[PDB]
Amino acid sequence: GYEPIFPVKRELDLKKRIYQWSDGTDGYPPHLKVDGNDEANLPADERQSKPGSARSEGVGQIFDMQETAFVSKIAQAVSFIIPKDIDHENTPYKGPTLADVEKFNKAQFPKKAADIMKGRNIGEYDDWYSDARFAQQHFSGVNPSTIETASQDKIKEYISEAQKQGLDKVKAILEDGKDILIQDYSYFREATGATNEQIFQNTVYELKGTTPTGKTTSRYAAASVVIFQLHEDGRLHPLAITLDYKGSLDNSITIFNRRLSPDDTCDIAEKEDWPWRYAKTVAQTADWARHEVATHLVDTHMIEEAIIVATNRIIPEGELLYEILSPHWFRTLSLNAAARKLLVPGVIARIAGFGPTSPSLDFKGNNAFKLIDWSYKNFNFQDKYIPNDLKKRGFDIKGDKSGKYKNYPYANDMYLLWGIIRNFVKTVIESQYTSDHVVQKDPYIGGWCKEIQTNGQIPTFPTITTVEQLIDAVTMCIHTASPQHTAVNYLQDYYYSFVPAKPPALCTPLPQDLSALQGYTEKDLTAALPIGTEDMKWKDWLLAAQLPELLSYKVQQDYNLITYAKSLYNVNKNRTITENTKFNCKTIKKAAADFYSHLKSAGVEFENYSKGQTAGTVEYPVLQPETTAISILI
Ligand SMILES: [Fe+2]
Repeated sequence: GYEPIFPVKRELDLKKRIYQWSDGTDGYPPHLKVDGNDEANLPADERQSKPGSARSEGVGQIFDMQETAFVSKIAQAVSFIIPKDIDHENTPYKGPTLADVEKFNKAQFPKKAADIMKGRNIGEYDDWYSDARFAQQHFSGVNPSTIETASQDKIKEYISEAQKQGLDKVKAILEDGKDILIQDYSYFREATGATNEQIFQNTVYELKGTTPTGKTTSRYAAASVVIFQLHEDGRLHPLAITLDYKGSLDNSITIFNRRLSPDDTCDIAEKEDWPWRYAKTVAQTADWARHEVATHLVDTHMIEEAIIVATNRIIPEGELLYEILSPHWFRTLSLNAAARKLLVPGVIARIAGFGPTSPSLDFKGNNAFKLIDWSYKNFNFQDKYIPNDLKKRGFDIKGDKSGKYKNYPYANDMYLLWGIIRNFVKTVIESQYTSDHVVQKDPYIGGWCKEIQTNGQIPTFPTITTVEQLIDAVTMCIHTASPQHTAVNYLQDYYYSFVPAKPPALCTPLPQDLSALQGYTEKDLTAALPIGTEDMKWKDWLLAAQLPELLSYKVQQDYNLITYAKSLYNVNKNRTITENTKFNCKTIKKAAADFYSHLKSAGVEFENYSKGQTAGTVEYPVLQPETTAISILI
């Protein structure tokens, strides 16, 4: 005789040993436990191998050999006097003026530059500073998913502050209030637990090895609020920027646009309106933060890693849920390990203006980690289902025929792309989940929900009772891993390579009051940017510029959403679902024929939604299925 072997119980026991949760002492939300976040402490198959290797060896190479070496060289360089290696007679930060920097930038456009825009950045447009091209980023930039209808209380607040400054023209627009949109970063204070008297400051220290020399520099951030009007023709126009929101507008400092329609022209040109150009640069730091922390890192990288852990712990390999979800995980785990190790500490905490210091010792007391922590807690899995997302933020893509969202290619593209995926999920899911009863009698789904709700710390994940709830939930997992991440990741090089367009943080403190702001000149906007060889600003530009170069490297064809729709070949797991005779392989091949046929179709509609934008608007080519990654693999 022997010991009785339970195949499933044995498998899920070995998984709960390999895929353990982190305990939260490292300062991050719940993730895969990896001692010191080292490569060799990962599951054998989830760690990087040489390129061109058998999938068994590993996941190949996540980042560019040479690009990683550079970013590390930079983040390690901790003396304020730039190394001899990096030093050049001509660099993109040297300046000293904006003009000099803009001139260098355009010389560096080719003809690597191996992103989807091929080395072009928003600097190609001579009016990158403009209200049109600023405001458009909230719809077609790197963070197009946060913009929202203003509450009646935020409108009534700006009516009060406008009538206090004595601008009856703006008061009228807001008091009527047709299509008043908001971009609210005021939550940054409550997320870090900073009071309204306190101000965001990252004191960077100069080091010789480990020993600090007493010399420091400072980067500053702001809890900015931006109020827009969306016009009937589809153009988004910014009306007012609050620099740093502190409880009420009375206590904050709020500049209004001198141009109240996008067609307006004033005696002070946009290019020469330094008070407004500054106010825009401040809010471009607030969006940089919300993007790299909330929208990019939390709401895709870390939420998906929780799904990967919970699913590996609860649902056995060869189960249908495992075979539809697992393709969308390739490289994600080893990627996030490198992020917790190198990118968030060395780079994000360094170049952001939350602080309190760089370097740090305890990251638990570091406001960038308090923000990551807060964004993860305040994520809502069901409210970020595209149909729910759009309805909640006040965008009726479905029902509007006025061409008012013509310049919102994200919302147009996703509303379609969501349905295409959900259509593929429904057809495969209903292949075995024939009623609410089969879901309720399922061994793993109730425990899978509970695992993610509790251990994963995503209480907003549904208690799956019905086939509709299961389908939306599997969809949200694939949406998050593939298109939603592709959207917010693959345009980074374009909107960040030209730092002054969207800088990580300010290099000078905010003005004392509105009077001081109103007297701002070019010298004040140039001082606030990482321009010059002084104050270790070389480091701030090089990181701001090379981190996007590192992350924006264009997905190889094999790791595409459309190559999977074609073959259903799971790169991650090195098997194909329709070679598993257990499942209805005739239905799944049909679901994939339709999926692949829907993605070819969708590519033409995405192209058309980009071309349908207001003349001269920047293209939105990011959700092209050929350019959409199967998974969060960079
Ligand atoms: Fe990413």
